[PDB]
Amino acid sequence: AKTLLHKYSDIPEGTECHRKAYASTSIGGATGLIVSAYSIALKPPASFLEGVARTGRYTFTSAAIGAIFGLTSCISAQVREKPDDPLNYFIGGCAGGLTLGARTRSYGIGAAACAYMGLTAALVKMGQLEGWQVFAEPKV
Amino acid sequence: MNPIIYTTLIMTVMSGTMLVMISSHWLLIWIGFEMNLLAMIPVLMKNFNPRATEAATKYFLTQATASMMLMMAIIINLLYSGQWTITKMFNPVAMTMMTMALAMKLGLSPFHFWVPEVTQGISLQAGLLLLTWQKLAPLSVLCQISQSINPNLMLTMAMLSILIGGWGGLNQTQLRKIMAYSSIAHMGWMTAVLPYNTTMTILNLLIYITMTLAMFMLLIHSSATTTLSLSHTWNKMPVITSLMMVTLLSMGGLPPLSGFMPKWMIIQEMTKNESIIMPTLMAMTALLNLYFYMRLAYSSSLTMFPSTNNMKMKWQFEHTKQMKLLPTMIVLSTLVLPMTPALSSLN
Amino acid sequence: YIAFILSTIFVIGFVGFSSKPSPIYGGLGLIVSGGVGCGIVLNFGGSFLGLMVFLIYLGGMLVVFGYTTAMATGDWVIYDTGDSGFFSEEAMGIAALYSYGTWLVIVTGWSLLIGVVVIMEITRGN
Amino acid sequence: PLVYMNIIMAFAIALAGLLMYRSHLMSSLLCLEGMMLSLFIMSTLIILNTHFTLANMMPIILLVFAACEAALGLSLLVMVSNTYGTDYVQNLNLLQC
Amino acid sequence: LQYGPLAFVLGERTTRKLTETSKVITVDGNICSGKGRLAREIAEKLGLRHFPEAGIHYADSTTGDGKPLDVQLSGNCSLEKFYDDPKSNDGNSYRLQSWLYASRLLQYADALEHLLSTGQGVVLERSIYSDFVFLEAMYRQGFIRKQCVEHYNEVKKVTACEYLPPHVVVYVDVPVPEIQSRIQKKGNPHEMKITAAYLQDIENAYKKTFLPEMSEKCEVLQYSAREAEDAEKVVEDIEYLKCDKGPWPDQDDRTFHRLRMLVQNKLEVLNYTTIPVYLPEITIGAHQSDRVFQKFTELPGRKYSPGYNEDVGDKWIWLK
Amino acid sequence: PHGSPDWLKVGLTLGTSVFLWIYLIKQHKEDVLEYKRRNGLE
Amino acid sequence: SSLLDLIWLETILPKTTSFIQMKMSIMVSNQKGLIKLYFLSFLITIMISMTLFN
Amino acid sequence: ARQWQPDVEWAEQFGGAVMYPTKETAHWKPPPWNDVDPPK
Amino acid sequence: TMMSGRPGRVPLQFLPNEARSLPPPKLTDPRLVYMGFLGYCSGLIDNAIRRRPVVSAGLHRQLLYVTSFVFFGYYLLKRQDYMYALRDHDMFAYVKSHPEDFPEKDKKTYGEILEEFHPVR
Amino acid sequence: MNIMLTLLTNVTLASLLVLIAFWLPQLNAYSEKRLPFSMKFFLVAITFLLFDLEIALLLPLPWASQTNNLKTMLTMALFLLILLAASLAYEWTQKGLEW
Ligand SMILES: CCCCCCCCCCCCCCCCCC(=O)OC[C@H](COP(=O)([O-])OCC(O)COP(=O)([O-])OC[C@@H](COC(=O)CCCCCCCCCCCCCCCCC)OC(=O)CCCCCCCCCCCCCCCCC)OC(=O)CCCCCCCCCCCCCCCCC
Ligand SMILES: CCCCCCCCCCCCCCCCC[C@@H](O)O[C@H](CO[C@H](O)CCCCCCCCCCCCCCC)COP(=O)(O)OCC[N+](C)(C)C
Ligand SMILES: CCCCCCCCCCCCCCCCC[C@@H](O)O[C@H](CO[C@H](O)CCCCCCCCCCCCCCC)COP(=O)(O)OCC[N+](C)(C)C
Ligand SMILES: Nc1ncnc2c1ncn2[C@@H]1O[C@H](COP(=O)(O)OP(=O)(O)O)[C@@H](O)[C@H]1O
Repeated sequence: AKTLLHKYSDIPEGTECHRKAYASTSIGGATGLIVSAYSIALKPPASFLEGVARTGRYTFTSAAIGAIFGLTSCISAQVREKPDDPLNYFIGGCAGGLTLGARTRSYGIGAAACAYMGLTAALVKMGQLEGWQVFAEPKV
Repeated sequence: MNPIIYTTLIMTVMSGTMLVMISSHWLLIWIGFEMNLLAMIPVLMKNFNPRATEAATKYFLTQATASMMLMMAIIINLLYSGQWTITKMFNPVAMTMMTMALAMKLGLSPFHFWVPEVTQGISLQAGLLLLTWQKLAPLSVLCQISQSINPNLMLTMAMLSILIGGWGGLNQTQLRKIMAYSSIAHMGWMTAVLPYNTTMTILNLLIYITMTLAMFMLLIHSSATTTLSLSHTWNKMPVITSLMMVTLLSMGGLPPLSGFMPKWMIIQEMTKNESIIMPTLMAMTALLNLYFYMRLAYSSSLTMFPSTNNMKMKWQFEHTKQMKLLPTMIVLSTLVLPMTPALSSLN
Repeated sequence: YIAFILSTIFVIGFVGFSSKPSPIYGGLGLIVSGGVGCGIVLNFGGSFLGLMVFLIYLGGMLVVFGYTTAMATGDWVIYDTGDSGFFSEEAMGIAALYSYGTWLVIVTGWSLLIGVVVIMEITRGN
Repeated sequence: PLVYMNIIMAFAIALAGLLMYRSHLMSSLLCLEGMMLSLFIMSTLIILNTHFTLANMMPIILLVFAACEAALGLSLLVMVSNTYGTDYVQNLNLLQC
Repeated sequence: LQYGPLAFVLGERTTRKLTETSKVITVDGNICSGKGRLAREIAEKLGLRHFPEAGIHYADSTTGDGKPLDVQLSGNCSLEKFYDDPKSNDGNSYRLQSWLYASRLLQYADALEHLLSTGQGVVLERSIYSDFVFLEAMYRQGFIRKQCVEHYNEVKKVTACEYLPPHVVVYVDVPVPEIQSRIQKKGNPHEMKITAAYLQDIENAYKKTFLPEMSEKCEVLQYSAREAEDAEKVVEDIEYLKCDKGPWPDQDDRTFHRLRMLVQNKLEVLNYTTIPVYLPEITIGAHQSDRVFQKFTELPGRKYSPGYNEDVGDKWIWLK
Repeated sequence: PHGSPDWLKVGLTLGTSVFLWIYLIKQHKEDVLEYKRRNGLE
Repeated sequence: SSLLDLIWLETILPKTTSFIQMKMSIMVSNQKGLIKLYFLSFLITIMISMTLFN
Repeated sequence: ARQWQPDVEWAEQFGGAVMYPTKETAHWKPPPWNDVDPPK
Repeated sequence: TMMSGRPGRVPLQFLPNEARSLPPPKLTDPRLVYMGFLGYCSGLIDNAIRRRPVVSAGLHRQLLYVTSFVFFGYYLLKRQDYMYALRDHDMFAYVKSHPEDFPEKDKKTYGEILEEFHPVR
Repeated sequence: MNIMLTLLTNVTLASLLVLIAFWLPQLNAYSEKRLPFSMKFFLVAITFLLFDLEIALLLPLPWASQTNNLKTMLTMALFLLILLAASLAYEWTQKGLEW
């Protein structure tokens, strides 16, 4: 639900690195669990044990990505003394991409992942700052 | 089957749809859906073979599950308010159930899986009927209860439908599956604008129905169901291939063709509600549909594929049955952009 | 809490046949569940509708299901206060089908005739 | 209250069982019929509790239509068996996404 | 009013047209046998309509004027080149075989349409069902490849699965040495090049594969050269036997309506004869395809539908 | 095949076109007159 | 000419787009056609829509 | 001096069950021409 | 806007009675001419598909095509004009009835407005 | 509760009698040594189901006769019976009642 989003957002940007890291880890774990459920449903690989192994691998990868992003972004915002700045999120995003690239053990995904993730996190920070809506309400 | 029985079944399908469209009681809408489903099964199975039977059972299971959840949503709505009229939904759980049931009836993602298989299994006439007429009733019901839809769920399913249609069409060499994925993407475009303006939904539905009718009739005229079979048409009737190429360009949303009118209008409407990111992603994703339309155009009319010797005999014969309204469908699906402001007729 | 006890059994039978073991046994579970549900409706006060369950559902539809398979391999508070007069309101509302529900009768009869035609056309084969 | 909740829970269990699809399409038809029986019970209870007299036709109507659908489904099942010799769900894989 | 669903709805029922004499009949035999005369005599005596054996230009005789078209515009093959050089570099042999099968399919559709539209029976030479013997012989003599016979089998499957087999099969039996003497007497220099092996494989295919499979769903009358001279006993045998084992008694008015809608609309009959299977013997390059198709259009009466050709003498084109 | 100009269909098509044109012109004239009367122009 | 124009500028915009879209197409369309997995996925999405959007 | 047009080798890439064949899909076969499966 | 629930609307009327107070579209309307052009294109495509001389195959058929398109286009143009008239009527009535939502802006002159200047260098 | 007790008594006696019948002769010592799937029977079952649905529709007739709208009720009842007869006639004419 939006409960995890509220727990992550209620923390101030430049404080409580541990809390932000924990919330990002929880969000990543939830996303990995959902992706694992879909993958298990659409592709039953060989058995129960292989399925639980795949679920655990996906969940750990997603949680690690979220944790690295949250920790790096919060640390950058704290030490740069410039909160509300999208470069911290970009830095966090790039780190997350790198974490994923290291997990998959290939440089192209890591390099590709770092650039794209950095862009997405910076865009999300810009949207928070400027008030961009992804799901707009029917105003007119 | 007997022509009298076939005519009666077609009239029963249309009468079920019209009963859904004209009634103000939830039970009568459910009855209309039931009548439509009952009369639809023989039409799919008209040419008896294992593929048609399999498609019919898949379609039956999907539609029966959807109708069961629709009845459940109606009963929950009645429980929380002693109302039978189709209006505001009065309950969030009932409205979520109703939205999911109508989404599976329409084939929106993630309930899209049955559409390609059912379309591939059935013939081209049954596919024409299934992809054009079978969308009117669920979309009309969605239009009537648009003010109660949760926009998040509707927009999520619409964007998912656009993405899934675009990605699934890239992998297809069968023409019926290409049509099915195109239909899924167009359904996503139609439902992404329901929360803001139902007139835009109806306009998109009309344009899509015209284009789909034209393309299906062109495919029936040149009796082809695969890419390679369609690549032989230029050696018998190049006019058909040229018309199909222009229709495919229109279906890709390229201006100044007719298929540009819906997306344009929808984008405008969404921008009026401070929605910017979603229309941008929607156009970016429609680029995929345009790509596989262009691949079909490459294989069909823009280049000349090898032919066979026995084609020479086919040169000596003419089509015995000519489909009326095909020229009108082609013209309406290609050249109606200058008449865009006519949409105020609340089409 | 007699109604509650019936409800619990109803759910247990549903869980029993929803596991889908040996469709003959799933049919037996659904028969037991239908009997318990008819008992719930009868205990509520809907005698005609409960008997309609018991006759139509159990004796026609589940019988046809079993035939086809064999061919192959808290309460008491929300109640009313007054009485219904010298008739039963459920029977009056059900009998209003021929005086009020002309449209319903028309559409249902047409659907049933179409269903007969559809079944014959589908099972024709060829 | 509790009685309504149990009826809904039964509907959810039947829907989940239909969506499980272990095998035996006949089990899918049985799950659909259980869903309809749950709907019948729930609607009958609501209509009787609120003394909606004219709504007393509604359960009967539902039942009739549902049984008609059931017949249709059964016919389809039989035809599938007559092509494969069994009602196994995995045999319906000729058409793919 | 052309035949269709409306004609069927109002009055058109073909079952009342059958009068126990429809009885589609096919006559088969080896090369240069007397089967043509026997079939002509059977048609003359029984009042049926005779169909001369379909050749390369059978389709030309039914469209436009009955005059045949140029070889490169119609058929792209010749029998004389097959007799001269059966092991051709250009793979003409299989091109001829496929074109002849397509012509036989068109002629069978025409015969069925006549029978279902009028009720009068028809008599045919080698039909689509008996067409396979030539392909088999051509395979055993090394004239064609295995891919050719596979392609032929696919086409024959998808086409012949949609028609009713003939009621009566009349086979004429003639010895290979006697038939070779008959070829010698014919004097056609191209026919004098047929080896006895080709005839032996034709006869072997006929006897081993075609006769017993037709004996399981039809009535078969195996006749020799001498006893085929008198058609009176042949007609007596035709009338004496009764068809009770074939699929024809199973047919009803609805199946007849479907098959009658199929036999007309020749483009649906010929639909699967051009499946996109690329064998070098029959696949044609795009440039030659375009050139030959443009050439075909140039011929008078082919540019516009049959009634819309000013060059042919058509009038009131604007008002038609 | 061999067919003459079908005078029945030609006559029906031409009559339909002429009837539609006359109906349209009459409708336009009545619309103009009614608009003028309602707005008090003429 | 070679490193930038023919390789890296080609690698960045067009080739990456083609690779990603083709991989996503293979992911989406590679389905065995078994209603088992489809309806299990339907159950999952029904639960997600019930417990996420309200 | 001639415009290039597709040949058999070029035409064969569209003759498979799907575009972009994979290891899993490699055993897939196109549907029959008349869309009829033998009764077996 | 959603004028479906607008009060006093007849459920299945193509053109209401109050639509007769508006000027009808002229017979030489450019949109009517475009509709006739669409009908002519439909006739030409019908000739081409049926394999007939495109320009001069059926004059009666082409005339019927053009006439039908012009007829329907005239009625469609009438309905569209009426709908836009209703939109404007409702807009003006609403602005009149809610003066506190549409205040008259105090007109200002560019000589008393301080706009920032950005040199281009 | 009277009907519940009556059903309980009936089932209890039936179970007791059947159990004693099945267990009395089991105390002494003794030696102690497909495909067809007829379509016609399925068609009969389906016809029974549809006709039973139409009977379910016709059942409220004893109460339908006191409405003051006797003409409408009579018309609708005759409509239901006429469509039931039409269903029987359609099944009869298309060879659906043969063996
Ligand atoms: C802002 C835009 C402004 C302009 C608007 C543009 C559109 C307007 C027209 C729309 C369509 C209506 C007419 C087209 C029907 C098609 C018939 C046809 O093919 O032509 C044959 C026919 C000549 O051939 P034929 O000897 O009769 O018989 C040959 C067979 O028909 C068959 O011959 P065949 O089989 O031997 O040849 C086969 C050939 C035949 O294939 C075709 O030609 C089919 C035609 C293409 C499909 C049509 C699409 C439907 C409409 C969409 C338009 C898209 C516009 C959007 C912009 C994008 C541009 C693509 O196919 C191929 O060779 C395959 C290669 C494909 C090449 C690339 C394909 C590109 C197609 C895109 C065309 C778009 C413009 C077309 C302009 C008109 C073309 C005739 O053409 C004509 O002569 C009629 C054209 C119009 C007649 C004008 C006469 C009126 C003059 C009276 C006085 C002047 C008026 C002013 C009044 C004031 C004076 C006082
Ligand atoms: C490709 C473009 C689409 C083509 C569509 C098919 C064209 C042929 C159809 C012939 C005309 C059909 C009209 C039926 C006659 C009377 C209709 C009247 O009784 O109904 C009115 C309705 O009339 C129709 O809505 C108007 C149809 C006109 C369609 C034209 C708009 C096309 C968009 C612009 C593209 C230019 C196309 C021009 C070339 C054809 C009253 O509607 P109402 O019951 O009160 O409200 C229900 C609808 N709501 C819910 C949406 C409000
Ligand atoms: C208007 C357009 C006509 C042609 C188009 C027809 C469209 C399809 C046919 C379906 C239309 C159904 C028409 C009947 C509507 C039902 C309502 C009407 O009939 O009034 C009833 C009158 O009943 C009539 O007698 C019904 C007779 C109609 C049934 C006979 C033939 C039905 C065939 C319809 C098509 C079904 C398949 C075709 C089978 C041949 C109500 O009676 P009343 O008592 O005042 O009011 C009840 C409320 N009270 C109790 C408070 C007083
Ligand atoms: N499928 C075929 N392949 C090759 N040649 C064929 C084929 N069918 C017919 N022909 C040729 O048709 C010619 C005449 O037919 P045939 O029955 O053998 O002699 P006739 O009709 O004079 O009695 C023969 O030269 C025969 O070779």
